[PDB]
Amino acid sequence: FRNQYDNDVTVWSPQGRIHQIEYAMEAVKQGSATVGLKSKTHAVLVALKRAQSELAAHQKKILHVDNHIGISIAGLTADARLLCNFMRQECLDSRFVFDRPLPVSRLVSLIGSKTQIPTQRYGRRPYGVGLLIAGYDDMGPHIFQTCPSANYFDCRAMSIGARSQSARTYLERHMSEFMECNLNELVKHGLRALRETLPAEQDLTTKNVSIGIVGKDLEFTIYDDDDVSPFLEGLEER
Amino acid sequence: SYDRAITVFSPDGHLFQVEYAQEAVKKGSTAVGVRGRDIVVLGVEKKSVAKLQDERTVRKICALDDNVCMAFAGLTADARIVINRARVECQSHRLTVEDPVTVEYITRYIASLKQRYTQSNGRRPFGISALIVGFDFDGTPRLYQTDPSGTYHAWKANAIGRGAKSVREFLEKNYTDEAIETDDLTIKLVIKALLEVVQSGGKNIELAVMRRDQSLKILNPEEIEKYVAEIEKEKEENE
Amino acid sequence: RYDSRTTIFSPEGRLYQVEYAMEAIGHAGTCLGILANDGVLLAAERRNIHKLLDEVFFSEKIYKLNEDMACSVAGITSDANVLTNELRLIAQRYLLQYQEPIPCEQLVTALCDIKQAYTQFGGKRPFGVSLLYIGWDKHYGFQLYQSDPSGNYGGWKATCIGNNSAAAVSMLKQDYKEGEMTLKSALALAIKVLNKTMDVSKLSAEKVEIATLTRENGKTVIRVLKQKEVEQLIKKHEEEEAKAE
Amino acid sequence: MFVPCGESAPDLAGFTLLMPAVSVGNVGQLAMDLIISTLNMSKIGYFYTDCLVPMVGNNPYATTEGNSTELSINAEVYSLPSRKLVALQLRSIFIKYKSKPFCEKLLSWVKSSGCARVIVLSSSHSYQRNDLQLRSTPFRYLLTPSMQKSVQNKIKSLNWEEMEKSRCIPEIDDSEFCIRIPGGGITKTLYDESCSKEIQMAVLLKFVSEGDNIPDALGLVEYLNEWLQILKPLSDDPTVSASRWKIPSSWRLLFGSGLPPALF
Amino acid sequence: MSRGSSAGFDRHITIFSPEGRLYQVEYAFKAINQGGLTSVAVRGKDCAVIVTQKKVPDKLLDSSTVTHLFKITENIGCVMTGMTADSRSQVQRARYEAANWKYKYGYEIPVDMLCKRIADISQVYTQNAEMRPLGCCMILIGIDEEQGPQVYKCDPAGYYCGFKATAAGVKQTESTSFLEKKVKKKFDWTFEQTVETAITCLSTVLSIDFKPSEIEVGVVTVENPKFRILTEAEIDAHLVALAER
Amino acid sequence: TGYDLSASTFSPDGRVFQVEYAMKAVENSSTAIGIRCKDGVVFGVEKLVLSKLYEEGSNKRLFNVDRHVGMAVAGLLADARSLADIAREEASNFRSNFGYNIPLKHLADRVAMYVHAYTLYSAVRPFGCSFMLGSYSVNDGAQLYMIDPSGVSYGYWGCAIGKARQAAKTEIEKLQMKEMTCRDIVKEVAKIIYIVHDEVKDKAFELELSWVGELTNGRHEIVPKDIREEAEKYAKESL
Amino acid sequence: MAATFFGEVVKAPCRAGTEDEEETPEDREVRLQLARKREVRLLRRQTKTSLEVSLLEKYPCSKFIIAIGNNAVAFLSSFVMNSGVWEEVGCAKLWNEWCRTTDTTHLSSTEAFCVFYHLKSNPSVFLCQCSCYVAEDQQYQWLEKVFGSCPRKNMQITILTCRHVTDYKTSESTGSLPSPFLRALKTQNFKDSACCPLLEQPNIVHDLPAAVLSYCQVWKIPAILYLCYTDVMKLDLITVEAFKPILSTRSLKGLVKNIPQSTEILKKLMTTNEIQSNIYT
Amino acid sequence: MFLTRSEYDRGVNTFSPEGRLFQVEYAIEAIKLGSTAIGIQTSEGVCLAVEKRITSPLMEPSSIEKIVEIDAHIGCAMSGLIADAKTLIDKARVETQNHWFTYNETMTVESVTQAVSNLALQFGEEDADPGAMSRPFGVALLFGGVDEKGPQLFHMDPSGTFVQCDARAIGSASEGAQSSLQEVYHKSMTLKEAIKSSLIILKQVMEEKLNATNIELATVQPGQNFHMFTKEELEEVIKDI
Repeated sequence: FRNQYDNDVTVWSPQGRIHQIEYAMEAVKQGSATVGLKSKTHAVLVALKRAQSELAAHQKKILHVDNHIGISIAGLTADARLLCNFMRQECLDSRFVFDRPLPVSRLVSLIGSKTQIPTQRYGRRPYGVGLLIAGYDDMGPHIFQTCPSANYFDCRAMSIGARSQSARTYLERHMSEFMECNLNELVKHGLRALRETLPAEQDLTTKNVSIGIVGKDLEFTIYDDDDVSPFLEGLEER
Repeated sequence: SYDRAITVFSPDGHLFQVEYAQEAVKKGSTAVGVRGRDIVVLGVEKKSVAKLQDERTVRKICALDDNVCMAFAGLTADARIVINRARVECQSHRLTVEDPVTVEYITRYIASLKQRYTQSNGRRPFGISALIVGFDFDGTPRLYQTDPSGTYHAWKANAIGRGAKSVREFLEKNYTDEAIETDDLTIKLVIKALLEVVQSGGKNIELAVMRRDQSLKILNPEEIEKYVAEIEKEKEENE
Repeated sequence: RYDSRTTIFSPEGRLYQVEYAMEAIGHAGTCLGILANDGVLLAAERRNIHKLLDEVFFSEKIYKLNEDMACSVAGITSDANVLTNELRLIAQRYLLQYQEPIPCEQLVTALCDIKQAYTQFGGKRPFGVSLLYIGWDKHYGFQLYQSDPSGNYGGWKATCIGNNSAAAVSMLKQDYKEGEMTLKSALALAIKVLNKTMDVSKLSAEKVEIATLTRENGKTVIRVLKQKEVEQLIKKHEEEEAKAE
Repeated sequence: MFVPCGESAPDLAGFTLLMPAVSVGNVGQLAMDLIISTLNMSKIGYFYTDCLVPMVGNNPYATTEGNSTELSINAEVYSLPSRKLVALQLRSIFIKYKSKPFCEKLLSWVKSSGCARVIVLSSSHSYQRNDLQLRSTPFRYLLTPSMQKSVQNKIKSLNWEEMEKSRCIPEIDDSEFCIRIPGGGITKTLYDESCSKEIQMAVLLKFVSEGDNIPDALGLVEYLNEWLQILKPLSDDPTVSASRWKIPSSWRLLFGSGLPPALF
Repeated sequence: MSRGSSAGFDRHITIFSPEGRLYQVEYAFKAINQGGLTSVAVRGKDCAVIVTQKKVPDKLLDSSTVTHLFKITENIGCVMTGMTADSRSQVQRARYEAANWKYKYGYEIPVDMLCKRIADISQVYTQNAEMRPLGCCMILIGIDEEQGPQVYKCDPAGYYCGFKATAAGVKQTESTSFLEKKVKKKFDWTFEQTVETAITCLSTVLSIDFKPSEIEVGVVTVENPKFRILTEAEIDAHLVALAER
Repeated sequence: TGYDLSASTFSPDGRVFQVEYAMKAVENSSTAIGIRCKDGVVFGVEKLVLSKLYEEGSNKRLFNVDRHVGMAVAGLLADARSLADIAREEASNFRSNFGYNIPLKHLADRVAMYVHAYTLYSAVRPFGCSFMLGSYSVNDGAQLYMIDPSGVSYGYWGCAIGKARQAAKTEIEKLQMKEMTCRDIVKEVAKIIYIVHDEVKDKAFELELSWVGELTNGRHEIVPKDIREEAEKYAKESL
Repeated sequence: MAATFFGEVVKAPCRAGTEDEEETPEDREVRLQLARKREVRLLRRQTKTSLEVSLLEKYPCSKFIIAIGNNAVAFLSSFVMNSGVWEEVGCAKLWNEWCRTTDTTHLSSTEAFCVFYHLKSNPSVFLCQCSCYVAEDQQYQWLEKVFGSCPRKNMQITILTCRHVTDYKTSESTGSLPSPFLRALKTQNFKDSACCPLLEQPNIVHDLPAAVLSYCQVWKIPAILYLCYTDVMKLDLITVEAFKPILSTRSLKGLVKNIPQSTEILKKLMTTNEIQSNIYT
Repeated sequence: MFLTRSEYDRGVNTFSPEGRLFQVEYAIEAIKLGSTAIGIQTSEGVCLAVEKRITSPLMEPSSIEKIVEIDAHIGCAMSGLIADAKTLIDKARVETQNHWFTYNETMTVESVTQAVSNLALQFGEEDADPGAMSRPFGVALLFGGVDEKGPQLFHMDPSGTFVQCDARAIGSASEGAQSSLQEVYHKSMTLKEAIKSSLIILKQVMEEKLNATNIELATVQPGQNFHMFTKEELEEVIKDI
């Protein structure tokens, strides 16, 4: 019973703790699964699509931001749209002022700076959205994970959403065999990781997967339904 | 719920300020209107007699413009503020979009203001509902009735305030084409309607009509006592 | 269900805060005005029991507003000071804008609008004051208006505010006449009123405010009655109940 | 419906009965838990009712493996004829529209049983304190007239502070001084009902700060201690009571589960 | 709009008690003694001297960076008591304050005026709803033009006064008692039988003889008016003089 | 306890409880160490590896904050980032206007003033983090300042913050840092880190180190990999 | 309840849940009408009568396996209802914050108000199916509608419910547990052996299954609760298979027959499951 | 753990336990008081029908404009709190015109719904007067349109989320309508076939019986602009039951 203390973002508990932030932490894993692996040369984004509203076309998780950066969402749609709108605005400002893509490691820092703003002040809430951002620049392929903790994590393969931990275990096991993969095999590995989150009774369909890719020469293209057939096909079962 | 964010959704969603102000108009003095073939009557009682009053100041019936009048019920001062703001907007429209405004447009403006007293923790909801009535640009009769929620429905004829329901289901039980053919019978229906609710006779019921394209004419305590003239119509021909 | 901060309704739609405000009015000094055929006269009660008080100058509850009107007050006195300053300000600004004295109805309306607005967005306490207005305009002759913290208001040929006010008007309305209410008779009957509604203490010249509104020679004249005529009237009163037996 | 755990006879003809007052902090409940922990009252029966919101635990007073598997609900009754004590433990909270009839039924059952003393543990909102109680100690006591007239010597000795019951029609200067416990839960209702039934009963309350109430609970159990002496005279320099009052095993982590290793 | 004050007498500063006593001010006053330090301020006809402990319960610390004597102007200095952070801030505040004074009036701010302005700043905190009073007391020394040295001490309450000799901190009551005893009888205080007496005060009230590492002393002299701080190269010699008697 | 719901509150005995909560917040995080040596300043922070998945270098806590000062944090990461990039305009606002390089004392006294500003307002909560400030220059030698959420600034000969604070400092004071050069310092720093490091509850950590001083000529920079590796070898063989 | 304007009084609620202000004649008049409103009607569907006598007295029972929670009811329906033939003697007429909107409907196919079922071969086995949230007083109302105050000693109860892993409190972080997982609680008289480890001492259960368990334990009735702590309350396959160890207990040995046909029934049901919003919640 | 104090929704934008905001799901099924509305999106066009649940005969039915068009090729269906629903509508209209003159074409339906969603979500700036509600909208919206998609349908919930849904029903009987519709829906549907099936399900769901006045429907097809059906059209449609 410390529920005097888990009620406003701006109130500390007598544990050196903020409970609203960790509630926002728990909020995102009620979203949808995702995968954020990487290669020497490619960054792809595997996502599971809300195949619960049947006979109604579903949502979109992988959102194009800039030709060299794309993102994914797993938390509050509202925060997701606001943050992606800010993403587009900042990328356009960068390409305007500098006539060059914005390197990711700075954009993500700005993300963190912005989302920290409500963390400290009364009358606001943390941006309860989980973000996987994928991008490529002169430094090379990158995957950055973002949490409503206003703190981001630079990983090379991440999963946020329901049952993500199984995918995380699978990715930590297969860590080594991502460094050298052509596009299709990298996407296949991410697909297998996502599939493991699904129950064995389920299969990744073209109707519920939203692969998106950026590359050294392939600008961030989002692969929606049946267009993902070539990647999905040829996939061995569990 | 309690004080803060004065307009909070209810656990089921029953926005408490809305129906709380809704209840404000059941202690509001009963008003009513009828949209006739070529005349519109706007009747309202004043069962707070205080016969040592100036009736001029305590009318319920205010006129919005050359082509619009209204009545209300509830917190009087709030209604006065509404009336002044609506008059200002009507003047602005007649300046900018110069034309006599239609009843629907001013009603929609009223509803927009009324419902925009729902944001902005700040401002509290208004405790009035109105009976906007007037003749259009074309001369057709019109009628519009709103509620603190923000809805701005239109009626053949409606009543608001204290015991408004009983008046309503008297009204459809008697509202018919062979009740509006004559202006005298048109007003007589309103007379009887409040007779059902009045303090036992033609006591302090203030009303006025607006025939087409002339003005708001105050139905006055004439030598015949216009009020009790129609009143005695019902007294000695309701048998 | 719960009451606070002057902007929330109870499950009956009437504002608790303003209804509380109309309770100090029930505790404020009794104040009443009478509308005569050819004048207006106004009475009120001093809570000035202390003999160490002084400087009774020109009023103690009768605040004068424009060239031709004055008001009377009951409630939180400093609230009243703010209200009266504001009233004078808009009265003079109306004159500036129009080069005409403010009609009484317009001024009362413009004030009660602000009073109501404080029963609206915000949260700060409303004015705990009920106001009486006596004045004249070319449109309507002598007029008398009551004000309410709710913003409600009305014209009265006779009204009272303060303690015992309900009883006072209860006797008045069984006593007031339709239009043979001359200034001196109205004074005498107002003094009878105040005598009867006044508390147990015997009535004194040193507790009444009597100020009148009159016309001569195209000018509107407001006086605060001096003492001497006050004992004149009150001793007249005690002897015409020397009739009453 | 007071049902014993085994359809037995608790024969509570003269055992002092203890119950806590559901109030801010649940300081009464916490203090009662500490009392049962330190004196190890055994569970004899249940006080069944359709009044409180139902919770289930598994013997929060668990000490060994054997007693850990004992199912526990919000309403149990612990008694100890070793020092003539019986205790009523309440875990959950009060359903709306039900507290007062519950108190009436409780006193009816007490009359059917007839305990010795009906001492109550309560607490009050610390922000609703006048300056007279703000200057002084947070210890307060109320005793029913039936039993105060006899024991008053001990309280007179121990230097407590009598709560000043306030006007319950306050604005009238001649209205009666009258019971008023802010944030008292069912405490005032219990006191008024008890004096109406002329039942020997005691009310002890403290003004409580917020958050953890371990200092509050220990203060309250000590405040019960000096009058009841249901435990050895503490002899304020503790040397034991600093580590004598053994905390119930259930009082593990309360504020949460743990630090989520994702933000620090 | 804002989170607001917690409902309670002691919960927040703005609410008055039934006797209108500000609780949070008392809470600040007995929040001053956090840190254990107690300071003493005494002044003679030539000098004003302020002395306090230098608690260094860690030798990972640097003695230089830890201090409580903060020069405000080259002529005017001060001492701090209370929590460290608010003392930080008010030192900043007063430095800015006096600089603005000199800029806007062309001459060095008098000690009393600086104290008054700081007291005003502290007071305005006790007016608002999300201000928290700066729980620290700050003491001044300086030579104005003719009045020689002055000693001034504001407080979280905003009360200040000029002191012939004063002190603040934990053992403040005992310091004040010894100060009264000394001031009543021996009162020349040139420079050595001077404030060195206050060092005797601080030692006697606090502990055994001090050796200077624990002591921090700053002075201003009428004939040499710089705010300047003595060291263990200096304070040691003083205190060996004091030890012998 | 109790009156601990706003920063702008005072305890019954005069404490600001929601600064002590931040004091225990910095307790939650992991240890960070910085030692001032004969002619430079050396930092060192061990980072908990939450998962092998994360790329090395993420969650860095060794922030370059200008050319000549360095910064290491502990406590809440996001607010640490916030104070970090605050300290990179206070520098600009001192160099863009005053040209030369920021002295450490002034930079601390303002950033400490900033965090104290946060620790005194109800509308905000204190930054639940503490951090270090180290630098070196020929005109000013080497300095080290520690800042806690309370807003207090202190210069340290050697200091640490985190959940092994006590153990860290108790291992620190056993060294003659005032007369030792950086090469002898780095090995000692790693030694302290590994000695105080807890694994049985916090296995899977990582070592990170950086300094600034004479060896890099007043330029803050991360420890070169080879020195890091040989110091790690020393720490392991120091068992 | 503050911040209507600047600089105001917060008034935090109370920690015993005491913000009920510690009863005028019109108040208990409206209390009478309100109590008669919120009626838990043991409605004999299509007849709605002849059920005044409670089940333990209306029809002697031997097994009362009850599911509370959308996933619990899905689990029991799919793994038992397909096995045998289960007709409904009746259900419970329940209005509250949940299952609102004119409870009399098409039977609320994608909702639930405690629909009971009994078998053909041995009709002594009852299955109550509902995730409906009954009011704090209404648990007692329903329980004495079905059971009454006469606790018989021939019937045994299995209870299923789910609560979020966020609620579970253990020394380690919740987001580090192998969710979903299982916990159970036994009555004092429930001498029957369990299949999953008991709940840890601090963490408790405060709800309708707590009501049922309290009733059974207090009145000596042997009963058992079964509890899975999952991360999502939506209709989830995984949390369905989380309860799979129940398929070995003594009370269930004679019911479950076919697993894969159950699994295909589940895929049918959650392919046609609710239209649960795309907010990600 | 013991239940104690807790401020629940004192602040707007307070995350619930298990991370699920209050006002948003308070309004989600404050919607369920709203009238049932049906929308079918087939290749031939879309149809938007809704009950008006005439409370009393004393209203003439013409007043309740439950259905409006955002533009000539964007019709809108709404259910729930009409009050701020009209402000939503007005923003949609002004945004459509803004796109139209700034960009000389017809603003596509998807962008319209996306901008409308943008309009929501601005709850808490209680200190900031400009741009406020401090209240989520309590109305669900249905958009029909024709563009280089042609027929389209978008459902909005009071949470700033939407989908390229087709055959999506909202209202008090929303779940029953959706369930029946699922089994009723056909992938290739002719225009009055959607009209017919939707009208049958409406007749099946609502409380009052069905006539011309009881409901209304509107359609847009690639042929031409928004059409709002008149009475005699409703009789000549409901002739066949």
